[PDB]
Amino acid sequence: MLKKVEDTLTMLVNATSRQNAAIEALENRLSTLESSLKPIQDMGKVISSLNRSCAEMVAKYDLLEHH
Amino acid sequence: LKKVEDTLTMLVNATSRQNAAIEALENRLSTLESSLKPIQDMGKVISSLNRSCAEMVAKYDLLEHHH
Amino acid sequence: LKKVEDTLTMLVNATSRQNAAIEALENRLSTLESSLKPIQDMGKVISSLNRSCAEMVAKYDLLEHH
Amino acid sequence: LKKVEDTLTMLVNATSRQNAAIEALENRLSTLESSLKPIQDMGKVISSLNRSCAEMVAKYDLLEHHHHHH
Repeated sequence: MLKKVEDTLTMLVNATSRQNAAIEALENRLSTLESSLKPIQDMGKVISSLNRSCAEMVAKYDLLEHH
Repeated sequence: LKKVEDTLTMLVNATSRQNAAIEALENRLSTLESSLKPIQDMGKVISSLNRSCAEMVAKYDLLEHHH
Repeated sequence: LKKVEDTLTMLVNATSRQNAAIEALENRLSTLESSLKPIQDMGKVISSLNRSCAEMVAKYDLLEHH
Repeated sequence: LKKVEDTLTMLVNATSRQNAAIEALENRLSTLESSLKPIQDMGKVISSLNRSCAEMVAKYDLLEHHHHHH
């Protein structure tokens, strides 16, 4: 009787452990997304500085203009 | 009854390891959400950049030849 | 004996909880993946924004020495 | 003797469902991964824009004092 059960239990332990692994494997896949982002984040900071640098030039012109 | 209880414990230690790997995986995800916020928010900055940079040319293209 | 049934039950509920936990996560992901179109769409705005600047540099370079 | 097999059969089904939950999460990731490639490529375009724009204002500011003074 017990044989099939000792066996079915050793199935699950192995399978669960397979999944544990699948999941650890999935986290690295994530950390690596998070860190490929950085270059993106950077470029955003560049667009922002660039918006400011323009807008500042308009302001500088609006005053120059009236002459 | 030994093997069942032995393996049934192998398994409980395996199932609670998974709880831990799942939690660990959310936190990477959660952290990944954060790190996109800057980027989603980006669409809006680009548009402002376009507007400002448009505006900056206007004020110069006209105002240039004018003086 | 009984400790074996009760320990199996405990397990089964704990795993269903993890299925839920995981399915949950996929939903969360898809939510993000949908967030990106709006940005990806801008890369075409950045491109005609570049072209337009480059052409101005071009114009002003020619016109400079003039 | 029974209840044990019954519940075992439940726990086999539930763990099998997870192989499938996990596989099904791998796919939504592999697709998130894909849709960023487009955005990393915007980065290339942004630096050249940052070049290109910065040069405009180089050719503004030089020609400003140079065709307004002369």
